[PDB]
Amino acid sequence: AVKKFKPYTPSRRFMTVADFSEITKTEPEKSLVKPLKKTGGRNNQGRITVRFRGGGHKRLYRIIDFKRWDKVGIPAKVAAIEYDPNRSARIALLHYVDGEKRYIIAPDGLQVGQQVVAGPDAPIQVGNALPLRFIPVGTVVHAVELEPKKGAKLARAAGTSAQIQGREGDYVILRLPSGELRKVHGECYATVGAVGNADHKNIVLGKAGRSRWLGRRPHVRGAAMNPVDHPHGGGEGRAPRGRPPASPWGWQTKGLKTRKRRKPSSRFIIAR
Amino acid sequence: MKRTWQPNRRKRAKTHGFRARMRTPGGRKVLKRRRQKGRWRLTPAVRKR
RNA sequence: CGAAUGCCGGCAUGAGUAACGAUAAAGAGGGUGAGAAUCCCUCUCGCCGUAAGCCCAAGGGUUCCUACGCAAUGGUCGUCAGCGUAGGGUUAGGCGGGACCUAAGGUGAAGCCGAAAGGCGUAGCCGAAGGGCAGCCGGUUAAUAUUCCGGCCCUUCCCGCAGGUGCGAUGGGGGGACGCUCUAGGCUAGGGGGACCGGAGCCAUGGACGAGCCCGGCCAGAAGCGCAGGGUGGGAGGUAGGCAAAUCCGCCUCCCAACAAGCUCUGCGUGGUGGGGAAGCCCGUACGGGUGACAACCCCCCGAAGCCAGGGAGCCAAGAAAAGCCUCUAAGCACAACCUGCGGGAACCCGUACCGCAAACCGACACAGGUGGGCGGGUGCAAGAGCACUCAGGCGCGCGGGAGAACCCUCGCCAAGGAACUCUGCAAGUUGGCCCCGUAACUUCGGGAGAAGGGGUGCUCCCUGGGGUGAUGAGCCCCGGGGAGCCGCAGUGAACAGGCUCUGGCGACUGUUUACCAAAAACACAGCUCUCUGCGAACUCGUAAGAGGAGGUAUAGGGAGCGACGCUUGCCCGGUGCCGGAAGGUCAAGGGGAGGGGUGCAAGCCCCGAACCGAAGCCCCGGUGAACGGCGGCCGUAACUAUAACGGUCCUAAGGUAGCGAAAUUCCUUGUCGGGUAAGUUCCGACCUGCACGAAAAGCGUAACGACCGGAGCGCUGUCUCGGCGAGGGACCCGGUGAAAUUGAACUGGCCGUGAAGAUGCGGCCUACCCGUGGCAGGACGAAAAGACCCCGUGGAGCUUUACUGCAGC
RNA sequence: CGAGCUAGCCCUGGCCAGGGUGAAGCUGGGGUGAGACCCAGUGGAGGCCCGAACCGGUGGGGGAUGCAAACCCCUCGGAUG
RNA sequence: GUGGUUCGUGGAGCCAUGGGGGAAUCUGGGCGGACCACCGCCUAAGGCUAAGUACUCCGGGUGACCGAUAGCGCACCAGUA
RNA sequence: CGCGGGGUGGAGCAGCCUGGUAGCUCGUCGGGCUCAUAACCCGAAGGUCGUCGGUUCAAAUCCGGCCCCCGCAACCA
RNA sequence: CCGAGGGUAGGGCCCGUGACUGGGGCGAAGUCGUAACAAGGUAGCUGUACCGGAAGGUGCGGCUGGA
RNA sequence: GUGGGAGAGGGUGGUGGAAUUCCCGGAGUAGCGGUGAAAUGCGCAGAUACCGGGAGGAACGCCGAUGGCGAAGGCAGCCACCUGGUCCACCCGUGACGCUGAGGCGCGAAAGCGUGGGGAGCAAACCGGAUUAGAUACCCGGGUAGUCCACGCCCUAAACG
Ligand SMILES: NC[C@@H]1O[C@H](O[C@H]2[C@@H](O)[C@H](O[C@@H]3[C@@H](O)[C@H](N)C[C@H](N)[C@H]3O[C@H]3O[C@H](CO)[C@@H](O)[C@H](O)[C@H]3N)O[C@@H]2CO)[C@H](N)[C@@H](O)[C@@H]1O
Ligand SMILES: [Mg+2]
Ligand SMILES: [Mg+2]
Ligand SMILES: [Mg+2]
Ligand SMILES: [Mg+2]
Ligand SMILES: [Mg+2]
Ligand SMILES: [Mg+2]
Ligand SMILES: [Mg+2]
Ligand SMILES: [Mg+2]
Ligand SMILES: [Mg+2]
Ligand SMILES: [Mg+2]
Ligand SMILES: [Mg+2]
Ligand SMILES: [Mg+2]
Ligand SMILES: [Mg+2]
Ligand SMILES: [Mg+2]
Ligand SMILES: [Mg+2]
Ligand SMILES: [Mg+2]
Ligand SMILES: [Mg+2]
Ligand SMILES: [Mg+2]
Ligand SMILES: [Mg+2]
Ligand SMILES: [Mg+2]
Ligand SMILES: [Mg+2]
Ligand SMILES: [Mg+2]
Ligand SMILES: [Mg+2]
Ligand SMILES: [Mg+2]
Ligand SMILES: [Mg+2]
Ligand SMILES: [Mg+2]
Ligand SMILES: [Mg+2]
Ligand SMILES: [Mg+2]
Ligand SMILES: [Mg+2]
Ligand SMILES: [Mg+2]
Ligand SMILES: [Mg+2]
Ligand SMILES: [Mg+2]
Ligand SMILES: [Mg+2]
Ligand SMILES: [Mg+2]
Ligand SMILES: [Mg+2]
Ligand SMILES: [Mg+2]
Ligand SMILES: [Mg+2]
Ligand SMILES: [Mg+2]
Ligand SMILES: [Mg+2]
Ligand SMILES: [Mg+2]
Ligand SMILES: [Mg+2]
Ligand SMILES: [Mg+2]
Ligand SMILES: [Mg+2]
Ligand SMILES: [Mg+2]
Ligand SMILES: [Mg+2]
Ligand SMILES: [Mg+2]
Ligand SMILES: [Mg+2]
Ligand SMILES: [Mg+2]
Ligand SMILES: [Mg+2]
Ligand SMILES: [Mg+2]
Ligand SMILES: [Mg+2]
Ligand SMILES: [Mg+2]
Ligand SMILES: [Mg+2]
Ligand SMILES: [Mg+2]
Ligand SMILES: [Mg+2]
Ligand SMILES: [Mg+2]
Ligand SMILES: [Mg+2]
Ligand SMILES: [Mg+2]
Ligand SMILES: [Mg+2]
Ligand SMILES: [Mg+2]
Ligand SMILES: [Mg+2]
Ligand SMILES: [Mg+2]
Ligand SMILES: [Mg+2]
Ligand SMILES: [Mg+2]
Ligand SMILES: [Mg+2]
Ligand SMILES: [Mg+2]
Ligand SMILES: [Mg+2]
Ligand SMILES: [Mg+2]
Ligand SMILES: [Mg+2]
Ligand SMILES: [Mg+2]
Ligand SMILES: [Mg+2]
Ligand SMILES: [Mg+2]
Ligand SMILES: [Mg+2]
Ligand SMILES: [Mg+2]
Ligand SMILES: [Mg+2]
Ligand SMILES: [Mg+2]
Ligand SMILES: [Mg+2]
Ligand SMILES: [Mg+2]
Ligand SMILES: [Mg+2]
Ligand SMILES: [Mg+2]
Ligand SMILES: [Mg+2]
Ligand SMILES: [Mg+2]
Ligand SMILES: [Mg+2]
Ligand SMILES: [Mg+2]
Ligand SMILES: [Mg+2]
Ligand SMILES: [Mg+2]
Ligand SMILES: [Mg+2]
Ligand SMILES: [Mg+2]
Ligand SMILES: [Mg+2]
Ligand SMILES: [Mg+2]
Ligand SMILES: [Mg+2]
Ligand SMILES: [Mg+2]
Ligand SMILES: [Mg+2]
Ligand SMILES: [Mg+2]
Ligand SMILES: [Mg+2]
Ligand SMILES: [Mg+2]
Ligand SMILES: [Mg+2]
Ligand SMILES: [Mg+2]
Ligand SMILES: [Mg+2]
Ligand SMILES: [Mg+2]
Ligand SMILES: [Mg+2]
Ligand SMILES: [Mg+2]
Ligand SMILES: [Mg+2]
Ligand SMILES: [Mg+2]
Ligand SMILES: [Mg+2]
Ligand SMILES: [Mg+2]
Ligand SMILES: [Mg+2]
Ligand SMILES: [Mg+2]
Ligand SMILES: [Mg+2]
Ligand SMILES: [Mg+2]
Ligand SMILES: [Mg+2]
Ligand SMILES: [Mg+2]
Ligand SMILES: [Mg+2]
Ligand SMILES: [Mg+2]
Ligand SMILES: [Mg+2]
Ligand SMILES: [Mg+2]
Ligand SMILES: [Mg+2]
Ligand SMILES: [Mg+2]
Repeated sequence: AVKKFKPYTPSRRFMTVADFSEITKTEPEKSLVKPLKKTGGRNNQGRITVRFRGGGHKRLYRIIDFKRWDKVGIPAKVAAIEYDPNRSARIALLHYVDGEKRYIIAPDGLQVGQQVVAGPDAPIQVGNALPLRFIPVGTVVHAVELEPKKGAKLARAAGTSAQIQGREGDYVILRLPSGELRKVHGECYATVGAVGNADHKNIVLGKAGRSRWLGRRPHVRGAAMNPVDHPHGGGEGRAPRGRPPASPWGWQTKGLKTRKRRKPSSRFIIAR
Repeated sequence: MKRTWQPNRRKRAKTHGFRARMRTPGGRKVLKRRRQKGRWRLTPAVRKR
């Protein structure tokens, strides 16, 4: 989708909005299973650690279910599909037959009315979740766990997905939304299908405000400020850095790798 | 234009208050000295009810 | 003590000088008094009137109210006071806060961290204009009243009776409970009209005894209705979820409703009743009282931004928590308890005066400055919190009286020309509101557009089309259309209310910034690319613990640069950077010990110490420019000259491409050619010899957008020729109050010399009675600041790197 | 020792008269094989325009021992973000 | 790897100690300035212990100390205005 | 005016700093192949080294004086 | 009332001129090269695309007006 | 109409083997690539050649034709669904309903453009290495758009028989 606009105001011409057709007549969220008071704040205890944040629409947290072995075997019916301000993926709310309700990040396909479930059993269909081993090599899938019982963590962004590649001992090779081939443990669930609402990468914010709404204040270039507060700074009419591009704190930012070398997680990785 | 003193009872006891100064090691010393110097008033005289 | 722009105090000097804090304005009669322009009273005049009038909150803390007073405080006076002396004055179960709740955030047992001090920290506690919660209308006082009193209406506890029901938690659920813009229907506040009701009065000055003028025609008030409107399905089976349990909640499945029908829950009327009650007139106030009065308390229309409220519709940025409240069960208890009526009894603590866009708050002041929320009437102008006049209500801004010079501030007007003024139409004018004509290039189809340019605009009578409230009508209230006519110099007649255009530069645009000399071409900005980051992420703060990141996960997050959009971003990896290279060279501790040394009489003990094995790091080998960067010279050559498509040679890592080019870049330069002009170092278009453009420190453009920056026209004009007149506030004269910087002392003249090189002061001559006042500013190398440019001092800081030397960090 | 000025963020409340302009979506018609789409009517979108409060601080004058240690007058920017 | 000592690595002992190795009970251990021999001194890795010594808020004494711009900031209702 | 770089056969460049020895590419001349010209092949010629001085036995080469040439600086006022 | 025309303002077409500019046509014996016609010595021709003093070259696909 | 027939006609989904390139391991050395000849480059840091294992994309050998289908452009592994055309026979139904087709609408190789994905091989441009008097060419080693997918534009052609 992606709503468009006629130019009746510069900016609201290039501006592009999402299409909330996929939003089952829902909107008002569900008390109980979410929301919780969401403590918004751009800095830690005192100081500001991440810069340029703050401001932007008030938000309510939708406490989603990111570990599904909670209900192994208990099937549930997908009730609605709603908007979640805390993420890029739309989320689906679903009523188990157990009578319990919980939200799930909504996969592309999954339609309201559908029945979905989790566990070793589970049929390989959009929405169902199973330990990685029991999933057919090659099938795509989202909401992966990295270590058994620790909760989902990979491919949860709007319309992202990972594809299974092979098996190898108690591990199974994956291919993350980034292109890295990772070795994940067999016992990590991963609900099948891709995340959906993949038009998300196409929304043209539009104006200055639009960014402000999502809570992101203006970002000033180092080049603008002085030597006192950033490498690229001073002296006359602009300047060409004058040294290898660096961050406010001073480490190179055009090429310098960061992953800490001797990490134990190294051996389970294979790509880029 | 607007100036720098905008009186506020709450802020004043809340900041230069007595329990305020007792709470920290530096403030407790603030008291010591003032006590040791004589000062009729150890801390500002906030008021009302 | 004679000096330190010395320290403290005292007193001069300028000086009776400048000022006396808004240009909203005062004049008079009459009291009080030792003394009145300044106090009290009355009459007259002017200002505010989305306040300069009322009501809260913050702050203030006795300033409120009386009596008695002026020494000082008041920019004069002062009998006055916000002043001095004294006494009086603030009354709450319902207003506000607390014996209720929770948010950020504090604090903080459990724990975790840190040399100590201390740091983090789920529970819990605290935490308030946020949730919850029971009072309205009048009366009185010199000062308080939603507080006292009067009328009417409630809230909890506790104790009784009357009974109902398994009662029952700090625990489970339900609810509480939410965005923004736009709105529906019915109401009330508020307002207008009245031929109707009720009223002291009044016929003036030429007309008027008139449906005449003036004044006023309500307020609150339970149940009960009535009119709006909000909430809500009712059963029964099954039940593995809602961290023990639930009959509740959720989830299925069968019935009945789908309707607000029915319960409730508010608002509004109506309401037993309680109360208020104008003008004018008589009084005595520093003000209030009495009468008016058995006052009337009537009908239409306008109408909410408020109320019904958890109303609806649309949208993307997706919109607190806990408690009260209902419900559900548990340990327990069921002679308890809990629920419903009725009674009696009980109901603490703090705030209440007064100021409050200001003389009582923040500005050293009775300071033209600042200060959150609510009310803010009427007429007219299209509307409006706008504008002008005015209600109510409050002010005449705490020095005055004269005079009518220059000059200053502010303001009005102009002959003829009109930008000739000038850095520049800067300033000043012009235009101006509404309605209807009518609108170009260009364009990103929106725009440009209020383009430009025009006409209409007052009253009178006549005809005629709509609505709205009333019944399909009268009235009252809104929009109209036509047609005759009248008066002015002039009809948004007064106040509020664009000058327009062409063209280029710069930036997309709305936005942001140097509080207090810079609002921009700077910053930000959607968007573009590179790069890091697989999640105990990267990265940042902290010693750590921990936190942000983020309850996020590659369509995600950190950094960097460019800066919408269109067309596009060329060659150099030689150097510096980062990225990749399980080979080599070098490499510290350490491992290894050939070998040598010191002592011992010896075993020993104690030192050195070559091979060799030893990481990252550098060296080495490659990648890489939307990484740091860079992207030539000297000749020769075409059948007129001229020029060079061609060639030659040297050095490069490679030898700037497209596109732009006398530029925001051009030194020589007012380059040269064209346009505008009477004339154009500016402007605009060209040329290319680009001193010294050129591609993400982006290149060339672009509709639109601008308190940006040039150039040009038309319009208008005091900008100017070149001034003149007028107004007011000062200036001046008088009474009152009365400063300041500066000051070696002064009896402080011209030329011409001289002098440390710019003489009132020395020399010579000339001139010149003594002292004031208004004015002008040449001088006293005039005041102001130990010159901010400069140099000096082995003075100080801020900033940079391949300066040195450390440290964090890795 | 200070964030009662000032900068930024957090929680929580409050405020912006009255005019313009007319987006999408609707509804009807036209069109087609069905469409795209074109007209009306409705609708009330916008870092939309005019403009008070309010928030500013453009240009000029005055003020400069001031009313004021940032003032006043005229004028001008924005004003549903 | 550092501190303490006059000791700044110096031939650098001793006294303390974060790091790593890691004993012995008298024929056992440390020291006498690398180390070794000899000759000597001491008996670590647990603790307490008056006295002489420091100081002057308070009381007293005494001044080739001040005498109200001095002497404490304060002779005086001052750590006040 | 000041700083440093440079004048070499016809053209463009080496040659010095460690003095004795002028080298390269092109071009020019003679000869070949071709019908002929170019290409290609075979041979050959050409340099007071900007000039006036001396330094040494000996100067392109070292050192001073001028003649042009090129590039860099001309700041604070 | 209309009304010849006169003044104001904005549009539409055509005509002429303008520094310089863009390609063109034509011009007996100027320069550079050699694209095409013989297998033109890389078969050509083509549409498009990038590039180059010039002819032109190369890519992608097409055609016989070649093998 | 009824009843059949051939076909790379179309769309969408799904899949299969061959070879290349890279990755990892085995084993194995002193050269491999390439040309007219060579040079760049590739390799003792373990190349080339061989074996096993894994990723990824594109194109479908034999059938295959001088063949078929399509209105054209064009369509070629296999399977499935949706889909258009086209011929045959039977001579049953309609009953002149027929042809062309200005404009319009639609399709429309390739390259090219937009946004998003994908990227093995190839390959404009471009860097080198030869060739030449000179080579911005033909030849060789590199190599970016592009080539491929989705959707949207582009409407050209020796679109030819
Ligand atoms: N009409 C000629 C057009 O332009 C070009 O032709 C132009 C040039 O190519 C041509 O130049 C030729 C040249 O080819 C040849 N190699 C050299 C010759 N001297 C030139 O000749 C030209 O110049 C001379 C005088 O100078 C004239 O007299 C002569 O006619 C003229 N053609 O002169 C023409 C214009 O005069 C195209 N080649 C041709 O296809 C086209 O038709
Ligand atoms: Mg909650
Ligand atoms: Mg912190
Ligand atoms: Mg803290
Ligand atoms: Mg995008
Ligand atoms: Mg920025
Ligand atoms: Mg700066
Ligand atoms: Mg800083
Ligand atoms: Mg820096
Ligand atoms: Mg510069
Ligand atoms: Mg810089
Ligand atoms: Mg002296
Ligand atoms: Mg006087
Ligand atoms: Mg004087
Ligand atoms: Mg005077
Ligand atoms: Mg005076
Ligand atoms: Mg006054
Ligand atoms: Mg007092
Ligand atoms: Mg008195
Ligand atoms: Mg006085
Ligand atoms: Mg008196
Ligand atoms: Mg008083
Ligand atoms: Mg008093
Ligand atoms: Mg409390
Ligand atoms: Mg809390
Ligand atoms: Mg704490
Ligand atoms: Mg806590
Ligand atoms: Mg609490
Ligand atoms: Mg409260
Ligand atoms: Mg209350
Ligand atoms: Mg009162
Ligand atoms: Mg409960
Ligand atoms: Mg609850
Ligand atoms: Mg009103
Ligand atoms: Mg009369
Ligand atoms: Mg009532
Ligand atoms: Mg349970
Ligand atoms: Mg009365
Ligand atoms: Mg609602
Ligand atoms: Mg609680
Ligand atoms: Mg019960
Ligand atoms: Mg109590
Ligand atoms: Mg009061
Ligand atoms: Mg107010
Ligand atoms: Mg005063
Ligand atoms: Mg006053
Ligand atoms: Mg004031
Ligand atoms: Mg205000
Ligand atoms: Mg109006
Ligand atoms: Mg007004
Ligand atoms: Mg005149
Ligand atoms: Mg005139
Ligand atoms: Mg002039
Ligand atoms: Mg002049
Ligand atoms: Mg100008
Ligand atoms: Mg002007
Ligand atoms: Mg412009
Ligand atoms: Mg701008
Ligand atoms: Mg400033
Ligand atoms: Mg500001
Ligand atoms: Mg964390
Ligand atoms: Mg978080
Ligand atoms: Mg990013
Ligand atoms: Mg930039
Ligand atoms: Mg920039
Ligand atoms: Mg580039
Ligand atoms: Mg490099
Ligand atoms: Mg490089
Ligand atoms: Mg390299
Ligand atoms: Mg490296
Ligand atoms: Mg190494
Ligand atoms: Mg030029
Ligand atoms: Mg000229
Ligand atoms: Mg001229
Ligand atoms: Mg330049
Ligand atoms: Mg530039
Ligand atoms: Mg650049
Ligand atoms: Mg730019
Ligand atoms: Mg702006
Ligand atoms: Mg501005
Ligand atoms: Mg302009
Ligand atoms: Mg002019
Ligand atoms: Mg004129
Ligand atoms: Mg004048
Ligand atoms: Mg006057
Ligand atoms: Mg003299
Ligand atoms: Mg003299
Ligand atoms: Mg004398
Ligand atoms: Mg003067
Ligand atoms: Mg002076
Ligand atoms: Mg000085
Ligand atoms: Mg020195
Ligand atoms: Mg400092
Ligand atoms: Mg519409
Ligand atoms: Mg609107
Ligand atoms: Mg706006
Ligand atoms: Mg505005
Ligand atoms: Mg030491
Ligand atoms: Mg020892
Ligand atoms: Mg010893
Ligand atoms: Mg010894
Ligand atoms: Mg002791
Ligand atoms: Mg004495
Ligand atoms: Mg004395
Ligand atoms: Mg004293
Ligand atoms: Mg200077
Ligand atoms: Mg021409
Ligand atoms: Mg020729
Ligand atoms: Mg040829
Ligand atoms: Mg050819
Ligand atoms: Mg081609
Ligand atoms: Mg074909
Ligand atoms: Mg038949
Ligand atoms: Mg046809
Ligand atoms: Mg096509
Ligand atoms: Mg294509
Ligand atoms: Mg290749
Ligand atoms: Mg040749
Ligand atoms: Mg090639």
